[PDB]
Amino acid sequence: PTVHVEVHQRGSSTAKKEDINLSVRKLLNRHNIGDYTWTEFDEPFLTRNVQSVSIIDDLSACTVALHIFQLNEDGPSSENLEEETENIIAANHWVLPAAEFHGLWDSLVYDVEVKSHLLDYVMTTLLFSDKNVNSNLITWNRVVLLHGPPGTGKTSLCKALAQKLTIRLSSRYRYGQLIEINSHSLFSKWFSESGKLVTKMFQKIQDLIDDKDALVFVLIDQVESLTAARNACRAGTEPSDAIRVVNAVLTQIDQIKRHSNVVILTTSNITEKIDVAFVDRADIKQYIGPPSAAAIFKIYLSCLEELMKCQIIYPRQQLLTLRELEMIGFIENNVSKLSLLLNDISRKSEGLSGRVLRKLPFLAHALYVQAPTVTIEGFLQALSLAVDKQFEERKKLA
Amino acid sequence: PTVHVEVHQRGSSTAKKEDINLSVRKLLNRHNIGDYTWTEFDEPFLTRNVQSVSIIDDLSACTVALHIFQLNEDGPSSENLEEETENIIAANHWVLPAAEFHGLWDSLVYDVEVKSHLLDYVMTTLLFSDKNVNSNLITWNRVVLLHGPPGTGKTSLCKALAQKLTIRLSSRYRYGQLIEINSHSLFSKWFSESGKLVTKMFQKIQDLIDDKDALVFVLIDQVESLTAARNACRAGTEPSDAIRVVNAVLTQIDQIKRHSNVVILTTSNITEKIDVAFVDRADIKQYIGPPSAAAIFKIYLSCLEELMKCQIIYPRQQLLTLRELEMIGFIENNVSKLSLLLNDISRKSEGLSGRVLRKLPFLAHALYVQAPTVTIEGFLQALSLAVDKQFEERKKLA
Amino acid sequence: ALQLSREQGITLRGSAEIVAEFFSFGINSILYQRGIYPSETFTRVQKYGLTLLVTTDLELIKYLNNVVEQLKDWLYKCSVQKLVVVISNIESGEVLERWQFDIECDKTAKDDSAPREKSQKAIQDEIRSVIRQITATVTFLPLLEVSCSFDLLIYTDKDLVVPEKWEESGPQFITNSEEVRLRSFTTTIHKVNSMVAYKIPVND
Amino acid sequence: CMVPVVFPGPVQEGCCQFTCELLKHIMYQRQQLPLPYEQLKHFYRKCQQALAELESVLSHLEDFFARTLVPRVLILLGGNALSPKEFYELDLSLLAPDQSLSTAACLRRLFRAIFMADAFSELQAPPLMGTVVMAQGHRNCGEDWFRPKLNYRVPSRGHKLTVTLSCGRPSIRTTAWEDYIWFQAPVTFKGFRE
Ligand SMILES: Nc1ncnc2c1ncn2[C@@H]1O[C@H](COP(=O)(O)OP(=O)(O)OP(O)(O)=S)[C@@H](O)[C@H]1O
Ligand SMILES: Nc1ncnc2c1ncn2[C@@H]1O[C@H](COP(=O)(O)OP(=O)(O)OP(O)(O)=S)[C@@H](O)[C@H]1O
Repeated sequence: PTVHVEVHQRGSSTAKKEDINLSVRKLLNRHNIGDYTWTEFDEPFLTRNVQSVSIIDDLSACTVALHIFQLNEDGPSSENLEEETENIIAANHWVLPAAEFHGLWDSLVYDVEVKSHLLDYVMTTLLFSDKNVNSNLITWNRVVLLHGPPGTGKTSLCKALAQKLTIRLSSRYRYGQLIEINSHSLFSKWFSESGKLVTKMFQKIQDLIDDKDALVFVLIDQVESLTAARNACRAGTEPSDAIRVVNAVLTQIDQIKRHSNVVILTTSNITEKIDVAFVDRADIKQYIGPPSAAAIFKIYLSCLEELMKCQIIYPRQQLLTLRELEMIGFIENNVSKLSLLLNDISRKSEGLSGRVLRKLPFLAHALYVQAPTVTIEGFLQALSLAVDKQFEERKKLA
Repeated sequence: PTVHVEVHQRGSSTAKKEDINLSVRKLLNRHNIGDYTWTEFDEPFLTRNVQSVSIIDDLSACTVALHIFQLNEDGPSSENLEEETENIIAANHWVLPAAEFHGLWDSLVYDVEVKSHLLDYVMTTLLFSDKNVNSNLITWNRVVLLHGPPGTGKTSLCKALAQKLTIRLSSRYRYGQLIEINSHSLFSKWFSESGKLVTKMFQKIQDLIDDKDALVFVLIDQVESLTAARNACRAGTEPSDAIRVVNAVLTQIDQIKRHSNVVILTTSNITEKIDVAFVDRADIKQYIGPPSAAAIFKIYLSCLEELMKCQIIYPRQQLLTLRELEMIGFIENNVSKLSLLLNDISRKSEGLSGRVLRKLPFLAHALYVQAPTVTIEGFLQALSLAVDKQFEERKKLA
Repeated sequence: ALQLSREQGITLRGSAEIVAEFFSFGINSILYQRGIYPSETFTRVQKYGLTLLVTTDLELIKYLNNVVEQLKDWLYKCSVQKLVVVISNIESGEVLERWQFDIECDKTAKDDSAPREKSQKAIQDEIRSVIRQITATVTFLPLLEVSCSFDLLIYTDKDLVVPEKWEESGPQFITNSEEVRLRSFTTTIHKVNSMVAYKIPVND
Repeated sequence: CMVPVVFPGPVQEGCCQFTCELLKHIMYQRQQLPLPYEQLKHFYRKCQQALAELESVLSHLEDFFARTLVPRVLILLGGNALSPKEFYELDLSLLAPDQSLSTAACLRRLFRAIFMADAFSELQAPPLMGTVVMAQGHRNCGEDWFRPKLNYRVPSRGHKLTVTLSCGRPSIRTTAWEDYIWFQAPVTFKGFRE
C-alpha cells in the first residue's frame, strides 16, 4: 500500500521536520478517510508554515509516507566557462526542489504509466545500487533517453521527473541539484580546447557528485549538439574537433558510470542524426509519441480548472474525467453533454502536440471569444473551431 | 463599446499629455460622429500640438480610450555583437513607434482579415496573462510564424503590427523595442562560433527584456535560415553547424517564454525546407498567399488617393469602395465607370505580389507616361499595359 | 575549422624599444599641447592604433632620437630609473612644469631569457591609456600666461656608464607646485609611474 | 563609481561651456575622435563631415543653454535613446543664474577633479560607435532644433559616470525642475577614426 505524500515547506516558514511530521500526520488522521489536494487548513501551525500538501498517483490504511520539500527560490547559479569568453552562459545550475517547476508534474498524460515507469526507475535504481550489487556483474548507465517527436514535453518531462524524484528521496537526500547542460556552449572556437573543457564541465559535475547529501541531475537537452555524427560525409570540416569532442563526452559518461547517485537526462526532438554512441549506451530508451485522446481530455480539464480558478470563465462549473463519463454510459443529458462534446473535441483533436494543445484554450479565448468574459457552451465550440483551424493550418503549412 | 483612438502628438508639439487628452475628447464632444483622420481643426491649440487624428475599428456615445503616441526618427541599428570586439553584425534596433511605419498598418490588407486576429492576440496577452494564471498550466510561446509566397507584405506586416501594438498599449508600457535579427549575422566561417553567437544575441535581447516597462519584438525575417534541415537528409557538416545553431535557438526561445512582454514575429519564403520545431512552436500559424480582388481594389484606391493628393495626377476625381460599389451593385454610369475599370484591372491583377502591385503605378508612370502631368484613367490603360508586362516578364524568367 | 594562439613573447630589448618610442611620442604630444613649441608646425601619425602628435624640429628630432636610443640602451641595462621633463620660463626661467616618470626595470632580465606572458594588445592599449590620459591632463593644467622653454632631467643610479656629452646637474624642485599622479603602466619588466608637478597658482 | 564637483562660487553661462568642454573631453577619451576638438583646428570625407555634425551639436547646445536652464545633461554612446552602450550624466540641477571668478577656473577645477575622479580607466579600447546628447529643458521654451521625449527615462545600465556638481548653495527646491522635460539631439553624432 505505497502512498507517497507531498509536503511543501515554505522558504518563509520556520518549522522543522519533526514538528511538520507530527502536524501533517495529525491532519490526515483527523480526516483519515480518489486523490485530494489538502490546501485549506484548520491547524494554525501548517497554516503559517505550509503552502501545499497533495497526493497524485478513498481508503486510509495505506503506507502514508510523508515527504517534506522546501521549494526554494533561486533560479540561476552562474558557473561561467573556466577558460575564457566572459559572460558566456556555461552552466545553468538549478537548486533542488525550488518552485520553478512546482506542480509541473501534472503536465503529461500517458496512462500506460510511462511516467510511473520513469519515476520508479531511479527508486529501483538506488534500491539495487546501495544494496551491495556487484557493478562488474550487473551494470547500467545512468543516462536517461527520453525519445519522441517534438511538442511532446521531453525536456519538460525531464524537469518534472527531477522534481518528483526530489520529493521522493528526502529520506536519502536532503537536497540535490539539476544541471542545465548548455550544449551549444560546451564547444570552443579553437582546434582542441573544446574537448579539453568538456572535462572541466564534467568536473563541475563531479563537484556535486561528491556531495552525498545531494543527488546529481545532468540535463543534456538535445544531445546531438554534443554528438553530431560519426556518419557524415568526409567533409565534416571539424572532424578532429567534432567526433573527438563527441567521444570525449562518451568517456565522461563512462567514467561517471561507476558512481551511485548521478542521473543523466537526454532527449531529442531530432532523433534522426542521433549518434549510435548514446543509444547504445542505451538508457531506458523510452520512446514517446503524441498525446492520446484521453490525454487531451485530461489536459483540457486541467486547463478549464486553472481558468475557472483565475475567473477568466466566470460561471465556475464541473468536469468529469473519462472514468465517470464511461460509468454514466455516455447518457446524453444536459450535465453530461458538456464533457461529451468535450470528448468529441479531444477525439478530433488527437494528431496534434500537447504543446499546441495547452496553447489552444488561451489562444482561442483570444481568437473567437473576442470578449473579456465568456462562458462554456460557446467556449467549447470555440475551442472546436480553433482546433479545426489548427489542422487546416498544418495542412496549408504544405 | 470600446473605440480606441490614434492620438498622434506631433513631436513638434512638446506639450504634455493630459491637456491633449482634454482637447481631443472635446473635439469628440464637438463632432460626436465613419472612421476618419481629423487634421484640419478649429482650436489653434490642437492645430499646433497635433499632426493627425485617426481612428480605425460614425458613433461616439461609446467608451473612447485615447492613445497619445509621439513618433521617433532614427533607426541606428547600432549593435556591436562583439564576439571578439571585431564584428559589425546585422542586428537592427528600432525604437518603437517612429516614422518608419507611421501610416503603414493603414494599408497592409489581408484576405483572411488576419489583422484583427493577430492584433488582438497581443491584446489578449496582457488582459489574460496578468490575471496571474499559472503559466505552467497554460502557456503561449509568443512565437508567431507567418508565411506565404515571397513578397507578400509579411515582414512589412509584422513591422506595422508591432507599431500599432505599441501604440495601443501605452499605459502599461512606457515604450517598446524592435530587435531585427538578420541571420546573415548568425553564421560563421568557424565551427563552434555560431552557438556562442546566438547565445550572445539573445543575451542582449534578454537585456532589453530586463526592463519590465518596455515591450519586446523579435522581428526574425527568415527563420528557415536557422532551421534549414535540423531533421533532414543531406550532408552533415553544414548540417553539423546548422543543428548546433537551431538547437540553441530553440532552447533560448523556450527560456524567453518567461516574460509577459515579448513577441517573436517570424517569417519565411515558400521555405518548405522550414523546420520541425518552429513548426512546433507556431502558436499562430498564418498562411498568406496573394491577396484577393477585394484587397487589390482597396490597395489601388490607396494608390490613387496618393496620386491625387501629391497632385502627380492633377485632375482629382471621385471613387467608390466595394461596399459602396455594391450599394448600387456595380450598375454602370460614367461616374463609377472608372472605378469599374480599376475593378477589371484587379480581376486580372490577382496572381501577383502586393509588393509588385503597389510598385506598379510607379512603374507604369515611369514607363508609359513621360508627362509629370497626366490625366488619371488615361493612366489606367497604360497601367494595365504594365500589368500585362509583369505577367509576361514572369513568363519569360520564372 | 580551427585557429591558434601564437604568443610571441617579450624581451628586455623589445620592452626598451617600445617604451622608448612611448616616451618619444608622449614627449612630442606634451610639448605640443601646452604651447611649449610651435604647434602649427607639427602634424600627426598613426601609432598605437591611434593618432599621435609628431614634430618637425630636426634639431629636437635628432636630439630626442639620441635620447630614445640611449634610453633603449639604459633599459637594456636597467640603468635609468627616473625620466623627467622640467618646463620653465624663458628668461627668468622659473620652473612651471615638471613631468616626472619613475622607472622600474628587470635586473633578473639577465637570467629572464624565457619570455613573459603579456600581449602587444595589452601593452599597446595600456600605453593608449597613458597617452589619452596625458592628453586629458591639459584640461586642468593652469594655462601658460607666457611662452616657455624646458630642460630634460633623468636619474640613472649609475654615475658609471655616462657617455660623453651628458653632464651632471641639479634636482630642480619647485617651491609652490602641486603634484598629481597619472595611471601606471608596465611591461612586467619595465614599469613607469608618472606624475606632474606644476607651480601652485598665485591667486584662486 | 560616482563623483560630484565642488565649487565655492555660483554661476550663468558657465553651464554652457561646462557641458561643451565636458562633452568634447569625453568624446575624445572614448576615442571617437582622433584628437580633442580644442586641437582639431588643424586639417580644416567622414572626418570633416562628422566634425561638422559635432559643431552643429555644440552650437545648438549653446543656443539651448542661452534659452533656459538645465538640471541634467545626458551623453550616450551606442545603444539607443532608451538604452546606451554606455552613458555619462552631467548634473546641473544645483545651479541658478553672482560670480566674479573666471569660467576657465571652474573648467580647470572640475577637470582636475575628473582626472582625480579617475574616470576613463578602461584599457578596453572601444570600437567606433554612435553618440547622442540629451538634457532637460523648460516645459514650454519653444525649443526647435532639439526634440523632446515625453516618454523618456534615464536608463539604468552601463553607468560609466554621473558627473555631479556642488556650487556651495544651501538648499533649493525640486519643483523648479518637475516642470522640465528631456529633449534630444536631432542627429546622432558618429565618431570616426583611421
Ligand atoms: N502531453 C503534454 N502534457 C503536458 N504538457 C505538454 C505536453 N506536450 C507538451 N507540453 C507542454 O509543452 C512544453 C514542453 O516542454 P519540453 O519539456 O521542452 O518539451 P520537449 O520534451 O522538450 O519537446 P521539445 O523538444 O521541447 S518540442 C511544456 O510547456 C509542456 O507543458
Ligand atoms: N496586402 C498588402 N497591403 C499593403 N501593402 C502590401 C500588401 N502586401 C504587400 N504589400 C507591400 O509589399 C511590401 C512587403 O514588405 P514585407 O513586409 O517584406 O513583405 P513580406 O511579407 O516580408 O515579403 P518579403 O519576401 O519578406 S519582402 C511592402 O512595401 C508592403 O507595403
